[PDB]
Amino acid sequence: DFEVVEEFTPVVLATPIPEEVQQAQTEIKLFNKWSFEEVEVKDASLVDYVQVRQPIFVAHTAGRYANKRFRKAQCPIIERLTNSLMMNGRNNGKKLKAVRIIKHTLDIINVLTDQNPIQVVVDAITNTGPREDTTRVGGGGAARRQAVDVSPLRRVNQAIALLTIGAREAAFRNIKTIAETLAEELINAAKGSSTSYAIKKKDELERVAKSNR
Amino acid sequence: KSDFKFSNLLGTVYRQGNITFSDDGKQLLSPVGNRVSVFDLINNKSFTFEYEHRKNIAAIDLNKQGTLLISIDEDGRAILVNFKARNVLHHFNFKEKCSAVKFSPDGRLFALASGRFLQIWKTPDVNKDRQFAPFVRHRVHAGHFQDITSLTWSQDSRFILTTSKDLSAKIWSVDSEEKNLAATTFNGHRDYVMGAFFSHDQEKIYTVSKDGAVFVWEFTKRKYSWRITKKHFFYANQAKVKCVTFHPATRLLAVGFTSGEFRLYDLPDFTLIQQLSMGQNPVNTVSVNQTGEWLAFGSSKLGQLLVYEWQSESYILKQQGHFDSTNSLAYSPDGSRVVTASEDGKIKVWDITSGFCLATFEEHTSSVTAVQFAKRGQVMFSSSLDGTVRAWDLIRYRNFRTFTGTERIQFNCLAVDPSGEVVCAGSLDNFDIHVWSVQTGQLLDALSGHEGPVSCLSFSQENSVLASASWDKTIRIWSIFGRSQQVEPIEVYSDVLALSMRPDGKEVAVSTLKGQISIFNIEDAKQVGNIDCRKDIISGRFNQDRFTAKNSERSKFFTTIHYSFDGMAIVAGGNNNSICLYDVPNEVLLKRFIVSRNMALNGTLEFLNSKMRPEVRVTSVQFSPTANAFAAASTEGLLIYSTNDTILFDPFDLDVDVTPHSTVEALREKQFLNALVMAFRLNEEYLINKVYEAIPIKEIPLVASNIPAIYLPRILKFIGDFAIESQHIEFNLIWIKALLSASGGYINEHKYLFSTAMRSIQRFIVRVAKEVVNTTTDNKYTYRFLVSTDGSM
Amino acid sequence: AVPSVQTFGKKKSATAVAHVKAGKGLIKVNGSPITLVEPEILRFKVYEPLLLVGLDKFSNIDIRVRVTGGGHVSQVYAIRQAIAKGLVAYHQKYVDEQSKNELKKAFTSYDRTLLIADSRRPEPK
Amino acid sequence: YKLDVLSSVHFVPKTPTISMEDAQPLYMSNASSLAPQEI
Amino acid sequence: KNSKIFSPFRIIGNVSNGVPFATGTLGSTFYIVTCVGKTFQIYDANTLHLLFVSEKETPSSIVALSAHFHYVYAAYENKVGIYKRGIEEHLLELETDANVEHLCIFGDYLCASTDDNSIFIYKKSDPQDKYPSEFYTKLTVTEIQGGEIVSLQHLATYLNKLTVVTKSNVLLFNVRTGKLVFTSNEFPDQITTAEPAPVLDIIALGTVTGEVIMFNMRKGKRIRTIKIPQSRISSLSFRTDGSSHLSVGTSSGDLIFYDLDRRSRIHVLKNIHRESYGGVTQATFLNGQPIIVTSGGDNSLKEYVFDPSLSQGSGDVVVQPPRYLRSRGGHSQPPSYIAFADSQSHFMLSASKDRSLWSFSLRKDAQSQEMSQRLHKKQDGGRVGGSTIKSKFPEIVALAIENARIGEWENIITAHKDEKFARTWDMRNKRVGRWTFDTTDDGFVKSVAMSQCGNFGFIGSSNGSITIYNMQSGILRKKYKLHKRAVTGISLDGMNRKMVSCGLDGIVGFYDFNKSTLLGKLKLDAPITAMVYHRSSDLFALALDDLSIVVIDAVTQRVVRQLWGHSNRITAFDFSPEGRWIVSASLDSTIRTWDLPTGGCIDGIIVDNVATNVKFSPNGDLLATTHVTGNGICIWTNRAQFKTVSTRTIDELNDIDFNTYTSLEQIDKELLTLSIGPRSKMNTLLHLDVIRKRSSHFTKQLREGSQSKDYSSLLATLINFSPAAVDLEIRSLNSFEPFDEIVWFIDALTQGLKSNKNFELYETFMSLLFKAHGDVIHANNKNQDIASALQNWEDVHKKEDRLDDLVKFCMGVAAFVTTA
RNA sequence: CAGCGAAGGAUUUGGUGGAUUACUAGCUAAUAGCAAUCUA
Repeated sequence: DFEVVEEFTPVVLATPIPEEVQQAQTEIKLFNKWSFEEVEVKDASLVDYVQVRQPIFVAHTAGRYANKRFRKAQCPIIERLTNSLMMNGRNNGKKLKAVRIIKHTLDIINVLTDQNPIQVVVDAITNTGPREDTTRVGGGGAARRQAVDVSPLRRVNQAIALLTIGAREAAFRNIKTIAETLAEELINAAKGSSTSYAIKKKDELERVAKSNR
Repeated sequence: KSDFKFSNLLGTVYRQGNITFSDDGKQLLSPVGNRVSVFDLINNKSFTFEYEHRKNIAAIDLNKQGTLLISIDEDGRAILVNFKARNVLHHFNFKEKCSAVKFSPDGRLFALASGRFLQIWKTPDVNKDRQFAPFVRHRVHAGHFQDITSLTWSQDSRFILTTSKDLSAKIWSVDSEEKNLAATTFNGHRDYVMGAFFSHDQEKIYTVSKDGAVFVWEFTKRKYSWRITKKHFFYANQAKVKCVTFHPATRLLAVGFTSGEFRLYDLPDFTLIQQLSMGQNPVNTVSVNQTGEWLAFGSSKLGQLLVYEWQSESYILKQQGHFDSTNSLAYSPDGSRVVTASEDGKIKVWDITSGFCLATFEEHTSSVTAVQFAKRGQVMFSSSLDGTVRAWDLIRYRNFRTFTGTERIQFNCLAVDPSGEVVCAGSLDNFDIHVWSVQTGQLLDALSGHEGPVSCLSFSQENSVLASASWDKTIRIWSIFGRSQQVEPIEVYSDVLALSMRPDGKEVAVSTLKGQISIFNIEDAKQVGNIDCRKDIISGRFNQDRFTAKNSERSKFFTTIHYSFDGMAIVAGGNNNSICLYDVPNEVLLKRFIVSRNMALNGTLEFLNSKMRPEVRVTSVQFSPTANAFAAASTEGLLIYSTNDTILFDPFDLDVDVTPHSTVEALREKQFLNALVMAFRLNEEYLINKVYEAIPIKEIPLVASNIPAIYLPRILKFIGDFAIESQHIEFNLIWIKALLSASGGYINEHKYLFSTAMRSIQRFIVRVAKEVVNTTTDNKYTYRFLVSTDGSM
Repeated sequence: AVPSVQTFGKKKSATAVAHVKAGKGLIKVNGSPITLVEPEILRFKVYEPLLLVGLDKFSNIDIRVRVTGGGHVSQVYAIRQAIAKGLVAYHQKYVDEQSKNELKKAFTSYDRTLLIADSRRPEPK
Repeated sequence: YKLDVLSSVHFVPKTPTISMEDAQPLYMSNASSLAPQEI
Repeated sequence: KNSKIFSPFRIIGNVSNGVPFATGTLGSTFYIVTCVGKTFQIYDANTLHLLFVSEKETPSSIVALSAHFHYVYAAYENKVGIYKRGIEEHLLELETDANVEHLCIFGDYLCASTDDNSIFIYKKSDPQDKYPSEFYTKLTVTEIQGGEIVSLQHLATYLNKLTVVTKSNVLLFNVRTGKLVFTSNEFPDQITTAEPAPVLDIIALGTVTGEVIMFNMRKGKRIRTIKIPQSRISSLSFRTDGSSHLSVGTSSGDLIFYDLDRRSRIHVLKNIHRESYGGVTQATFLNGQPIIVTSGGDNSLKEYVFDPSLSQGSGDVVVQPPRYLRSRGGHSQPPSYIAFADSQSHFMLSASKDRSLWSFSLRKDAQSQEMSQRLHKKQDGGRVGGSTIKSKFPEIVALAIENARIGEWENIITAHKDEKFARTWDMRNKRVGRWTFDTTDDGFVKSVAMSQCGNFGFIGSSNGSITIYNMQSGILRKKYKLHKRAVTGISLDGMNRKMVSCGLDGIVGFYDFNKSTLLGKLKLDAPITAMVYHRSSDLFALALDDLSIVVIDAVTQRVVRQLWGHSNRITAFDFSPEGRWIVSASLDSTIRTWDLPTGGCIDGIIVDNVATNVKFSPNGDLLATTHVTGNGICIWTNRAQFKTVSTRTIDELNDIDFNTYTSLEQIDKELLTLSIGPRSKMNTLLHLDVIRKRSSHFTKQLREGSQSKDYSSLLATLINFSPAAVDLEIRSLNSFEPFDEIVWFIDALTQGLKSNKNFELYETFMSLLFKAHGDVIHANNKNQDIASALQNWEDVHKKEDRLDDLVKFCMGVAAFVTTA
């Protein structure tokens, strides 16, 4: 048929480079394990806000996303998960610890549910983000709520927030750690099991909006 | 797309040399620097010849059949051009500085004054093919002792009368048998003999000199041997004669002096018909119409060109250009005219078709740096080095607004709002951007944050975000409107000169001093892609400098860039004699244009002959908003490069059964839509015009509704470039109405495809059709008044 | 005597000088190989100038990087910047300009902070 | 003129009835180009 | 066959062909007139500049040419032409059918020897005119008197005599009395050349064995003899600047110099010209000068100079050898490949079978220069191979020049005969480059190309594999393997985006270039021999093996034309620069032009030599062809650059044949239509008072139209004359007692704008009427005739709001569609 | 050392010739003469 030759000598270097590292020059995988192609966002209106189309090697892109309004809609969603994981007074700044426990939770997500953990966390985002909410229409403070819709950036924000703080309180004083509780949370949120803090909170917010619609 | 050819040369109506008229004196041929411009003064249009001398041209003549031109430059490199085909026939090097060239009245011979030899050659045919040596020498006469200043043929092409710096004038017969009729020489002048003419009957000879004497010579007895019968004197004391001509049929002697004053006399009685002044600079050229009714004068210092009818004391045109001093240009929002901001302190509004200046504006007391249109051709803003931005109504021609700062700085670039509330301007000594309201006059803001001189400003045309870019290697994006006061700085590799902005406001292309054109996404401030342009730049070698053109760092970067209106291309120019255009998806050079081959300019030759001058540079480039062209403000003038669809067979998915024969069979069999799409797949202008005129009015809307969407910009841009000059006004408006009604949603959702084809259509509706509708409306209302009211006493 | 090229990579206070010259293909950071650059979770941040363009660009040149200052993550960002713009400058000066701006296009499509840092800050609102 | 011609890079060049008024604006055949408010 | 597109212009690159040239002397300068086939060329001997080329090609080859002061005498098939400044002044027909093959000119006499050993004497009419013109007598050298006439000369101070040098004898004729004065003794070997010495009554004879005789033509003896063993002597010349040297010229290409005073041999220039092309054919000293001009049959003309002697006292015995001075030259073998170097049509690259790449100038023949083959240094520092005895590269099959990056790096990429790598060249330096691109499959290079970015060169091998190298750094970038038989054509887009390859297995492959994919593959019905890509219109043409030319576009990958008609193998073809025509040339001795819009053959030329190369200029100026015989490049100019040619097919709607459409005057009588004229005439008419402030037949035709009720001639005169005339005719219209001329004008305008033509002018004529004397119409309002004339004018004029709401719709909807 | 490597290789330099603008011939007292000479 037709084939292109574009290297003309088997490439060998003087510094020995590991075989999986030099295998990573044909496709960029997260932590050299998890592929970014065939990772779709199975809910439209959240594609163009959960970003999985520039593959990365680690969740530590030091780029600047907090100086325009919707610029954090194209931080990769693994890194948005990581950044939301490193928040409380105890664990502020510790992005390498957050990256390391994201690596551990994607390994154990894959070893429990034998599928792509990036696809699992993307399904967890698109199942967790609430599609309706209530504002408090004031009237000076008349305690009545009015149901509003909710924009997709707010849905991705509140999805990552619900998932991460659900993993924290689920790891609060049990035997499991943050990596294992976050793995359980992301798996249950991906399949949508109503056993997770995150989609129970989504179902409560959507049900209250349905109530005082 | 990329197949631009040199169309026109706006600005610079005259540089150096002699003006010529046609025989039927409708066009005048004017030597601009090394081109030749031809202005048709009745059919209001103009063109410039494509060919190019290597030095400034000094002599022009075309024969009275109108069929071929010969142009000689200032060291004798003649070029013979076919005047109708507009293609050069021969290049012939006479070896020294030729003062004049003239064709005979019977067209078949020409003579020229090369040094102190009068040499007569005989004219090659226009019908013959090009030979290796088409000119066949008739003779070369040497009787003068110093250089010959002028020729004059007799009415019959039988004698020739030449005038020299040597203080005589001589008459030579063309053929050898009449050598005894013409052997005399005419002495008696104190200075250079500037002209020598016959009378209508070839009995009197008038010889005009530089000091101001005109001698009448007659064949009388005091035997009969050419006495001098009367000497008349001009008595212009300080000034002296710079150019002489004589219309022998109307007995009209026209004389221009070195003081701008020209006088015109009725010669054998020497009565001053008129005396008036061009200006203060000397009158370098006088030329006269064949009927003697128009006089074209050229002054070479300010580059000005009059043609003036002396019966009705009135100037047919007054047109002064700008050599070497032109800082900016801007197309009108329909591509009908170009506004030029020039270094002597003035704005000039040049029509493009007729190559002349309509209005000029002198209220800046220093070099105007930028012009920019706004409010859809109603207002025009300019900023200069005298510290002022100011606004110009192009209806009442009034400077109605003047914006200054508080710091006494000089402004180098500006940018207006789309919704023209705010003007904005940046300097090269202040690091701030000055933001003025246009409605009130006040200084609305001073944006600060650059740490280097703000080289360029541009407002995004759609979302109205300001982009400035400065020599601190930084492009910066300011959200001014609505509570933001938001600043986004994008750093770049080197210091920026000429930012430019996409028509949809999505991206911004900056030119850097490295030599590159980088293209950035505005909203997500990351680089989309760059062109590396410093190796397809023609940087010539100057005469004064002692470093090669390869190692020079003078001009290997672009100081002005501009987007195309579909957003897909960038034209670019700088202080070099190449202008380059690229397509920004592929980042590849489409075409590079050599803007000058004049060796009288400086940076033209890369390699200098091993045996200050005005350098060549382009200061502003812009694309045309209506028709597929660009203007470049070089030192020679406003170079206008445009494609045309008459040449270049470039089909669009034709197959073997798609043929002009097939198209006229489908037209004769009246499948009108099939004939129209066959002509579109041919992409042949005559075939599209033939089918377009053959479709009847009964089924314009069926065809226009069934046109496929890929042939929509072709039929729209065809209708535009056809309907500007075509007479079928109701036919073209029926087609426009049918196309806009049938497919005017596709246009609205594909704006930037039909962004230059729709601007060309409303260049037809408001500029010929609305003028006609205004005339018929005024006639209707004057009728209703003149018959409906009471005229009694 | 050898064709060599020196570039600089900077983040906050780390700074890395990279010398690139023609050789056999060895990439050495602070004397040790590139496969020893700790904190070992950002070793792929160091690797991505190699994996973005292929190791066949590095098969004929040897790089050495000297990194001072900074902290762990500022040093890996200085290393990757120095390696990237050193490869670009070597292919500019001693290989062809087409591979030069292909490398610039690949690095700029990944992130232009491999080639241009974000340097002077803050903003006084 | 003379101080800014030597303080520059690029080159800078330098009774009868009428001086023909070669430089003149306002003309696309405009006569009453005043504003209606101006009138 | 005469053509109708291209007309012959010149045949460039030719300097000599081995006819012995003539020297001539105007004043104290010298010119050198050399024959190139059927034209001669005059050169300025102080600088070897081409002054003149003869104006017309002679009907056969020029075979003997001489030159007195201003005039050049060129003898071809039967007749002698007398030429001044190239332009022929006279033509002397001889009364024989024998071919004239020698001539001399002395006095009033021109003497021309034919090949039947007859001599024709021609005389001036009166000794003041310029050239011998009238017939005088005929002389005959019969077999008793001498052999074949081998030279014809006049040695000086011989009052109207002629030295005739036959092959064995030397005769001396008196050409006024027609007599044979003196016949010498025989010579024991056949003499080939003769030259008169500057010694009085001495001629010098050169034999076919190796000896120069110095015959004394008055004593009848021989003075001396010079022996050069085994060398046939082809030239003799004498030095005339106080140094008695002789220069003999030997048909093995040698120029030997003798001192006659001290009988020694000064020097030998060996291999001064090629023996295979004739050796040194004419060598002559410019007289009084130490410079000698040689010329050979290998298309070369050289000058050699003697420097002054290096010993300051002896001099005459220490003679410094002759050194080389200027020379002109061209190809010695017919060229094999042709390209244009630039878009200006100034230089053209040209490769020949004598293994040289020349760069010939179309503007000035002094600028023609041989591209040098002096190799660079190796990049690493190793040794380069090859023979020590340096020879030229194998003869060039193909080449591709793309001067986008010119002067920057290597610019030309060329492919040689039966060798597996393609060299590069630099046109700026005019020399070879540093890179030779290999094919990497042990196959010969069958095609080359290079992109118009100038970065990439493409090699197409005979084992079907395209390799893409970088022109700057010389290394393999990519390698496509689609074909299995030889790849004969590679080209690429003008945007470096899609490449197109064609092999002689008859598949055209379409590849994306940035991505390395293939876009498609199209199987034709014959092996493809040659591709030409027209790059602006994206249409490439293939010369198939079934003797058709398949024109196929690269965008949609279809065969869009197929041109039939050639009878043998298509040697070459090329697109017009506008891409409208394609000119091909084939081994049936023909050149055809095809209008690929209409798909037919516009013109055909039967040319006697087979044209092996055809190239257009990159402007539409010139066609350059290259034929099988002839060392030069034939140059044609397209007459369709000055006129327009009909695209109507030859063998063995005139507006659509001339590609025009004169737009018809009005499309329908119910359609408004402006004037055929300038648009500004309406505005000039409406405001010509303020414009100028800022700066009868009519009455008779109006009356006659009022009689006949048909104002067509009136309106024709109105649309004809000028705005001052229009205002001056409308302003004088008898507005006083009965008002006839006003109402005749009004219903004339009614009849006018009933016809829907020129209607903006009829509208301004009504506006000018109301402006000039609408006050009298308002005065005698309710007058019956003028009120009825205005009534029917309004009756026709009220149907003009069609234009109003038509432009209202177009303006409103165009604004809405553009903005929102 | 390996490698490259055809009766040698590298570096430096002086001189001359040709291009560095697009080729209609020299001289003079120039409608022609001269160019061997303008002068009786």
